Amino acid sequence: TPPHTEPSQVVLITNINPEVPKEKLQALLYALASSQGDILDIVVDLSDDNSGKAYIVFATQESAQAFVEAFQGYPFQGNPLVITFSETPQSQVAED
Repeated sequence: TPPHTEPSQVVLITNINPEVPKEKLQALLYALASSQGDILDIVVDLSDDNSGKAYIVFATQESAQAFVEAFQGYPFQGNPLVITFSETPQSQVAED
């Protein structure tokens, strides 16, 4: 029963241990990502101390949802791994 809530070629991940640098962390996010769908660009926050999050951009919602559901409940970098979609607006260009 696919609800279909707008397109999303990007996914937002959280609850990630900032103990690991984006250099290594990102490298891992890509390995797993590729295992499911193709990656167009993997973004990562500044590895805060209370935030610790990132965003993995895939080819399309098809691949994203595949990886999100494929790892929706899998122990990564510890155990508590959360994976969800995100928003991809385009008004910044519409206005000008």
